[PDB]
Amino acid sequence: GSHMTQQIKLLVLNGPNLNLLGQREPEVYGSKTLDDIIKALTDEAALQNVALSHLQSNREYELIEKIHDAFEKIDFIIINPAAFTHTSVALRDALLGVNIPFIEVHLSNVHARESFRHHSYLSDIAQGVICGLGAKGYSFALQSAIGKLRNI
Amino acid sequence: HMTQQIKLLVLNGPNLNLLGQREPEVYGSKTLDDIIKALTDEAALQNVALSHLQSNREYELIEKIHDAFEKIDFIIINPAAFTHTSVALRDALLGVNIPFIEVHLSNVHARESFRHHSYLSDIAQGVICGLGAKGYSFALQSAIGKLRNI
Amino acid sequence: SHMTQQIKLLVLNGPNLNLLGQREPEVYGSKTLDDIIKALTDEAALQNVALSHLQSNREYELIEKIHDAFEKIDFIIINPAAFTHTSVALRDALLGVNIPFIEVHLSNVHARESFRHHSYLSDIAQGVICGLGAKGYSFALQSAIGKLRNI
Amino acid sequence: SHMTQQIKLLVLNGPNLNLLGQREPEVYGSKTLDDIIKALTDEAALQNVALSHLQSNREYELIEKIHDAFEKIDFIIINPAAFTHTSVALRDALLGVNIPFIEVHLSNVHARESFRHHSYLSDIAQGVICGLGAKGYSFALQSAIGKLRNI
Amino acid sequence: MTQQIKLLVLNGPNLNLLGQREPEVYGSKTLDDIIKALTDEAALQNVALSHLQSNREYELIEKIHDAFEKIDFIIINPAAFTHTSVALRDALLGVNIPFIEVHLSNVHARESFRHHSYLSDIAQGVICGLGAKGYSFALQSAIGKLRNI
Amino acid sequence: HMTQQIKLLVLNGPNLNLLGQREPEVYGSKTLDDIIKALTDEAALQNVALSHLQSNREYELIEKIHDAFEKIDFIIINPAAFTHTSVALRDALLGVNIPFIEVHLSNVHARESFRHHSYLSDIAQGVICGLGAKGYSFALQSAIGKLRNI
Amino acid sequence: TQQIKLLVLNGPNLNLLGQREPEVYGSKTLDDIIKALTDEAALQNVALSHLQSNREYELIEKIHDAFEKIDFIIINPAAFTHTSVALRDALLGVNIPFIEVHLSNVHARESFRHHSYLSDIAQGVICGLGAKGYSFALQSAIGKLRNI
Amino acid sequence: HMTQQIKLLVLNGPNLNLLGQREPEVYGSKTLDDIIKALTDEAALQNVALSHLQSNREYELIEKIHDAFEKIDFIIINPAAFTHTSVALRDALLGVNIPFIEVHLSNVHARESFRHHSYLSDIAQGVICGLGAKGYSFALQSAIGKLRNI
Amino acid sequence: GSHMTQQIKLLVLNGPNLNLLGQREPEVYGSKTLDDIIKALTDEAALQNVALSHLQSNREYELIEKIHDAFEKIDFIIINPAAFTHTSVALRDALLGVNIPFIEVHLSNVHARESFRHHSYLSDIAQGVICGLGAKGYSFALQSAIGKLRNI
Amino acid sequence: TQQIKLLVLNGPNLNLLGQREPEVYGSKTLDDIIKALTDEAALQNVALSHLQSNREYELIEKIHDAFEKIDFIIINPAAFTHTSVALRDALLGVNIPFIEVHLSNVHARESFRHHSYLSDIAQGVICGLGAKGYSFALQSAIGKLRNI
Amino acid sequence: HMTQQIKLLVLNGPNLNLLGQREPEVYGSKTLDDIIKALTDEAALQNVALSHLQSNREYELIEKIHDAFEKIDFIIINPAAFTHTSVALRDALLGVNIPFIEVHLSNVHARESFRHHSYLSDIAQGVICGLGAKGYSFALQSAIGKLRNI
Amino acid sequence: SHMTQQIKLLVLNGPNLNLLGQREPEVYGSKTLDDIIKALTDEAALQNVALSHLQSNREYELIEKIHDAFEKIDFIIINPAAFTHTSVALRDALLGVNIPFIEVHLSNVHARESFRHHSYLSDIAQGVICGLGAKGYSFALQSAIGKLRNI
Repeated sequence: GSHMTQQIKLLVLNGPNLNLLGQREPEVYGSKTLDDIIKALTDEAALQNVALSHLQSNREYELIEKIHDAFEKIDFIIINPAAFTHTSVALRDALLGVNIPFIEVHLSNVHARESFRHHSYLSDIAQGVICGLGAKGYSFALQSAIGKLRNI
Repeated sequence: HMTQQIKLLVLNGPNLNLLGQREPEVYGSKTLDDIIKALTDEAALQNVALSHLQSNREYELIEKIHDAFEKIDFIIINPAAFTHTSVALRDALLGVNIPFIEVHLSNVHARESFRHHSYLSDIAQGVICGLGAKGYSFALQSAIGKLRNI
Repeated sequence: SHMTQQIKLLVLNGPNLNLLGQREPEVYGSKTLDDIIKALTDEAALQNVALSHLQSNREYELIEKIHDAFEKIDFIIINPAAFTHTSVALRDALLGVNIPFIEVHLSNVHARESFRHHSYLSDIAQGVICGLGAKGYSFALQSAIGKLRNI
Repeated sequence: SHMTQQIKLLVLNGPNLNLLGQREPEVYGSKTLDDIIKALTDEAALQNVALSHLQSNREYELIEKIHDAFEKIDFIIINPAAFTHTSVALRDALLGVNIPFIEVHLSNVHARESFRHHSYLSDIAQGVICGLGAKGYSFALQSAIGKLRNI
Repeated sequence: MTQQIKLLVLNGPNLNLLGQREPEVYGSKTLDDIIKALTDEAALQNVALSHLQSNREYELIEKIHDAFEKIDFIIINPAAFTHTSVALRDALLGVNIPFIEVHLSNVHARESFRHHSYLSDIAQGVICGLGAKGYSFALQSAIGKLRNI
Repeated sequence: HMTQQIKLLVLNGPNLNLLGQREPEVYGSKTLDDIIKALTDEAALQNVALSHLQSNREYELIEKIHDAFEKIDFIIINPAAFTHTSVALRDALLGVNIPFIEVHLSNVHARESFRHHSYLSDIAQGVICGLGAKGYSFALQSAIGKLRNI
Repeated sequence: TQQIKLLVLNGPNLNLLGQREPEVYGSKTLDDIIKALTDEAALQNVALSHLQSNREYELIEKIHDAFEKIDFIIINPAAFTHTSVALRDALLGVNIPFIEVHLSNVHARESFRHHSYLSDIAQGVICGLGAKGYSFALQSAIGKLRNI
Repeated sequence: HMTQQIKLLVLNGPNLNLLGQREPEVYGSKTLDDIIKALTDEAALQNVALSHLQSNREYELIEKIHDAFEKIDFIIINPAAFTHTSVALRDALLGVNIPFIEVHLSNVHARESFRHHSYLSDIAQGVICGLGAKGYSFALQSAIGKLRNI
Repeated sequence: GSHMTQQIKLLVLNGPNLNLLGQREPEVYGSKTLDDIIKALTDEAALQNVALSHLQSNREYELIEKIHDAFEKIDFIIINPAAFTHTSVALRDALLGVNIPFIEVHLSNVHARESFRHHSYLSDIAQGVICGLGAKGYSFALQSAIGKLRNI
Repeated sequence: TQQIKLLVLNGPNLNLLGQREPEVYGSKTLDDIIKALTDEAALQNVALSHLQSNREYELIEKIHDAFEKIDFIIINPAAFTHTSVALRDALLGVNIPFIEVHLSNVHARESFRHHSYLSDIAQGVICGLGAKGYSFALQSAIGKLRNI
Repeated sequence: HMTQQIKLLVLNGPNLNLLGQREPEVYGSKTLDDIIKALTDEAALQNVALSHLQSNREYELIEKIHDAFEKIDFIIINPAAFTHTSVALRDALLGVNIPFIEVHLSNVHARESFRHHSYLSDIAQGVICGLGAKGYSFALQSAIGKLRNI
Repeated sequence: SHMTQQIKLLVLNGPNLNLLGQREPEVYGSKTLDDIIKALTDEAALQNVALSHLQSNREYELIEKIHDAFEKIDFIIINPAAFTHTSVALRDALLGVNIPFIEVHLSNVHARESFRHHSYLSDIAQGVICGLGAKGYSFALQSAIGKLRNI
């Protein structure tokens, strides 16, 4: 490593049911696992002097407690809250409480689904939102975080 | 390999011609011409021929979409204010059956409640907002992956 | 018993209707808007109706054509397409020139998304036809003739 | 001779339409429902359409006539009058027999009270005609012929 | 001397049950008792009162059609059809006879769906919650509206 | 054979003092004073002592209801515009627990949609609207029957 | 052991069950369902009566006639579920406990079908379980009346 | 006569552990353990192996549904309060593609308006409410008929 | 020190119908009058060098005019607007116009009653709101005012 | 005179009190508030127990465990005020009276914060009065239980 | 003067007596008395006799409107908070049938959503908001033009 | 005491306002928009205001004229007519050039259909005038002068 940049510490958070990625009818719904996505993203981040940490959980409390633990340690969050996007005021208040900028990512286009999925407790306080672009959305959020923090 | 050339059209709606003009020290210095020149160069390196129209005239955007029929493989559109108001743009994109991604420089969800409604988001392949000029580059990268299966 | 007075009728078509007959003709149909308007103009001519037509993707062209109709045109048939749901300016142009009109849609607007159930013209139209394809323009013409000649 | 296949068409009229032509004929109009249906039956006969008709104030009579149309009728023209806004039972009868239909209203429902802007039939109709008076039934007949003969 | 008024009273579904269930708790007066007393009150003022109660929407619609050019005024308690029947509204609009809407119970004190009437905006007026006497008040109102008294 | 005397209070809200004043040939000639004089005489024949207040002052109506506690048997109220706006009048009538009938001269359901809401109708014994001045007489007759069980 | 009298009421269009494209939409008729249900009821000393009608008034008048004769009602009001306050008021007026049954899942259909004028006053509601829903309602009624 | 064994999972949401505890003489005496013991015995007589989880922890219900994938034939679920709030449970049941019936002991339509909405009812095979504990037995009988075509 | 000892002037405002407290069916609804509550509260305030003034009125104008008269004289307001909570924009604009901090108090739990009572034209601009704790709510508002003004 | 057992429950994110920009947003931690409140309660023969959690299940299970042990609950559900029907049903299920407390004025924030699944079944609600709100709820509970 | 004299009534609602009092260096120094003195002088130059009432008492505004009947040609009203709440004021102005203009110092559309509703705007000849004290002068000029056909 | 700095003010008029003075002049009035703007330009000139004007039925011409006003125009008076209710693009043009504006309507928008009660400009306007006819432009001019010169 010969990095001239200040290191960024970035946390990726994944919400409920995303552990199932790649393991129902892979020929129909797609083959990539969450582990595959995060391994590729961690490698992409490391080339740009970004240290990437990750948690996926079906437990709302684990996501809230990981956000609390990020206070004064993490520079940026990428979050795919999955179903909790629509329901969790507690996650909104955790992110407001630690004051870390974040990007919201969804694999699927939330606006093309049921009307209840059009509402997010996070989108109005996110720096931005990516939906419908599949796993590449995490890479775009990483690229955006680097640009937003380094002013590039 | 050698890849098949992709023809991609970028459409920008009203007021985006003002980019880089107002309080440049506060709101930013990049013009739309700067963004599109850089995006055109990025596309050319990946065998994508990128065409562009920005207009304050809804009819110019509709007619450009009509002209894309059987010629263009993918659209990137930032409809700006027309996102919230133009059923005619929705029906133009449905009429020519070209896949598209919707891009906004600013986070539409962080602004007035009327900006939370889009006539395009439910038929878009995807939507990017709040990531500034880089959002066009992300949409380009997404389109290439969607068309080449990469 | 007497020869009829000529009716001057204007047909206005809104955005995207220029695409009729182009996309997947084997699936969605082969008739172009030019084919529809040629047939309609011939039907009108046999009943002493002089039929004029404009299709445009430019809202201003439709507004200006309505302004130009003042004291010249007896009746309007309008398919505003997407502008049905969005254009107060077209409503106000039609109110401003005081010409009776019928609203026509090729497709059934009530069978589509909920935003298409609202029209800024339907409450001030003499009536509305939807879902009957190109024949809807012929029905509007027949209605206009009956409304003006009391037949 | 007729070289066409005969079409069997049923016209259904809902409540209060029996009053047509009765109240202040000099003000509101003189044509009765019987006059409208006699003229429509003659028009249909010229195009090898056999037209049957029921008007009723009884929701059950309309439902049972729809049930009886199964595998006998090719097309329905219905003016449900007030039942347009209230009858899920009529919607489910028409869904149950799977015969295509056109909805007709004499008056422009969009120009009246807001409760009249909702129909339990318009989203499943082939199309809807409103505000064109008695001629709306003729237009629906012409549409049915075109839809069934692909003309 | 007065000119005779012809008045029709229409009663909607379920009002035939009045006086039947737990009479010691919910009340003992039948609809037949109410209409006999109202007919006698009408007769004293040279009003010929006719009546139909039905559970059949079509019987009410057809009775309204039959009233055209025969009946001067209608008193109607549409019961549940108040909230649901556009057909009854259109029957009364179609024959153009003035009417008063009557409810025995206070419709505003019950479920929210009962707050909406398809008749109240075109009625001459509305009485609710005053029990059987509401029909007598509607009769007195009709006589005043027609005789200017 | 004497009845027990009933004490009944009639309350009239704002603007009802204008009755009979504007275009009498078009809108009608009877004043509120005419209506209340006739109603007081009707009540007196049935051993009802009828008291009356009309006011444009919400506080005068509220204070008159407070003063009715343990003195008045029944209230007839036409709150006029306050029907739609005054929770304070609802809470005064709930506070003194005297039964009341709500009366309107005009049909409130035939006017603007905001007039369809009453802060009193759900707690009234009943409601009369659209029957003109006779509505107060009907409310009086109902009160007498409700109190005397006739 | 003490006989129960139970009335099953079926609303409009349910006479079409089993008629249209039987290979696609199913073969069982309403008559088949009611014959089987009547036999199931008879084994438990329940006398089961039935009316299906497209006529709202026939359903209302059958409920009126049930007063002081019928112990329990099973009702599938079909389209009238969403529209008939008169049926609600008939069932409130005769004070007989009832269960609401739908063959299809009303919550999986158009949003107007999510509203019932009966569900809040029913003892309970069954939907989406096909013809077996009437048998479950019968078993529930027997348990509710015999305290079993 | 031979049947293939069915594996059925019953899921119970929050607060249902309280059943039978408060004022048994007033609210009823049966515990959730009593209901599940009886239901497990009923299932065993029809060659159904019935497994059960009740939890106040949303994650335990989600993880149990994930674990059911390719192992369980049918789910009976009473999500209790989570019926009205949990999109995550809806998405778990969509993700594992096992047919399910929704059961409530009480009539949800007779209670507050917020209880009228379910995140599960539109994707359930069917819904039973208001029939008390017997609703689980009806859901079991329905599941057997739906899987064995009887 | 001295800042802890300076006299506070506090105004209590009570809206319509609160003059009825203690009058109707005292065995059922309770016996305490508004005069009883205000006498006890005035004595509680006097022990902490708080001069407590009171107006109850059924007249909206009297409450508005009392608020106007409070300008530059009164340090804090405790208000129970009763029915006016739900209806009076004029009271909101009087309190905004004189810029005196206030607490909103209700004896009964407004959230347990009709849905129209769930809206207040004052709650969003109040320092805070107390409901459902009966007459003690006025004492809590007094204690809060003293803490807010004396920084204790 | 008879000892009262009172439980204080605090919902998610309240562990952050006093941490972020203490010079701007305030310095008092939840531990400071609860230590002072426990001492206040002890002077009046109230045994005060406390749980703060980010875990909805821990709050629900603590309410279940309060049945027939606890006389009164003071709860600040924080974000769960607006979302948790499960907490409402736990408190209804154990039938212990409670007061709802918020440090901040919920009515001064976003419109979604104006709705509480607890306020209509609480004995009362305090908001916007900072840490003193817990002390007022304690004073109210003592008065309500001792008839003082 | 060659013109017919116009009699105009200016009505000001609650809290407008506070104009000029709080933080004059920040919010402005002009009192309502200053505004009305200047407006009265402007009116007198055009043969307009101006009467004025400001009140925090709804009844005083209602009674002043009643007293205007057949005496006043035009009303200018700033109802302040009563714009949003008073049906009684609407019904007073309908009852006396004098044309009026509604004036607000501040832009009501830029404030809370409850201020976007007026019980007077739909029956006013016109509305002025956000132009400060000059709005009363514009309403006076409009009234003169509307009555004199100039 | 000091001579005033010249103000540059732009007046923008939306669709259909070109019809002013044309339809039923005996009923709706005889004044044309050209008459109104000539009088307003003269009024402005006496107070050292240079007044420029555009009326258009073309939304793009209004947007482009707003863009051209950047760093040249001190204040805008706009009557967007039907575009008041529909054009987010005009809102974003005015926000993008940061010029203060007043919204004017000849008619009382609050006395018409309920859709006219919503404006995409009123919340960001310095103020709004409606229902005062052509004099509303003069009042907006007087307000702009006071707002810019602190008079």
